[PDB]
Amino acid sequence: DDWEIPDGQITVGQRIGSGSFGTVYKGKWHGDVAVKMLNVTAPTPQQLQAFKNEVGVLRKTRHVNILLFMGYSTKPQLAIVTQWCEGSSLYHHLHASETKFEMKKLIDIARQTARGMDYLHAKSIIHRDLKSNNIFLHEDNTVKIGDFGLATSILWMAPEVIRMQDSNPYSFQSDVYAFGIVLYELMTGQLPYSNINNRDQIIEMVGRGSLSPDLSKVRSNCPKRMKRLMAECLKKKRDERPSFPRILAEIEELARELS
Ligand SMILES: Cc1ccc(-n2nc(C(C)(C)C)cc2NC(=O)Nc2ccc(OCCN3CCOCC3)c3ccccc23)cc1
Repeated sequence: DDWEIPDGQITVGQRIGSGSFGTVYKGKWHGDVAVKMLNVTAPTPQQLQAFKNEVGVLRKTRHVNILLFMGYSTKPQLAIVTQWCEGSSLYHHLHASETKFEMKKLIDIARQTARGMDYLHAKSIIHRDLKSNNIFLHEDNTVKIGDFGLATSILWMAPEVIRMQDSNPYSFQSDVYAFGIVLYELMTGQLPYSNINNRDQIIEMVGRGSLSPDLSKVRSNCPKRMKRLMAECLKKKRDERPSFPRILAEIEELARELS
């Protein structure tokens, strides 16, 4: 198929965010859209990568819970087009807002995210950055996964990742682990290592093995099966971690019960 969008078809609204590299504007192409472009007059060889690659990956995703890739463009300046969604990042709702979700919502958020994550993995895609920021809540309703990071974090890094190891640290497994924190986030409602201020502490302490999320923090309501599953992904050793098919399957089963 062909996803290249003819030059000058798109129309760029107000800046929605900026990464140096990358900036996203609210656009208009056959309806609302979001576009990320490198305003740098001429594309560097670096950039020409972040473009090539990111379209490489997005092309291969059609799913309700993956943010919708629409098309790309080169000439005026390199650009990537996606659907425009109203809502705020999960990180936002959780840590950035008074917002209280019924456990049902919380559970479902998790269900949807796992549906999303299972899809990628099946398609042999490693997110490499999962986290509550990169989980988007559309219409405040449904979950859209993507990489909103404009700079390319620590709390979600699995240990073998924090330790440089064999430099091929990222795997479906690390992803399972990042997923595990997201659950920690959903069930407790707090980020991990809360009472720990120096951010340098966590980096050594977590990778050495001395530290993992203090689960007493998960609130009272969280189903046992859930807290288990959490603890499961957070299992320090890569092969200790469940695979997303196991996870979704679990998670669908928890919900049928709370129904
Ligand atoms: C280098 C690189 C390589 C791969 C990726 N890639 N990988 C993924 C996976 C893991 C989900 C497959 C996703 C990412 N890419 C992204 O998540 N990309 C983007 C996210 C958010 C954006 O707009 C966000 C703001 N939002 C848009 C909707 O309306 C509300 C505001 C985007 C706007 C325009 C273009 C890309 C966007 C990314 C970068």
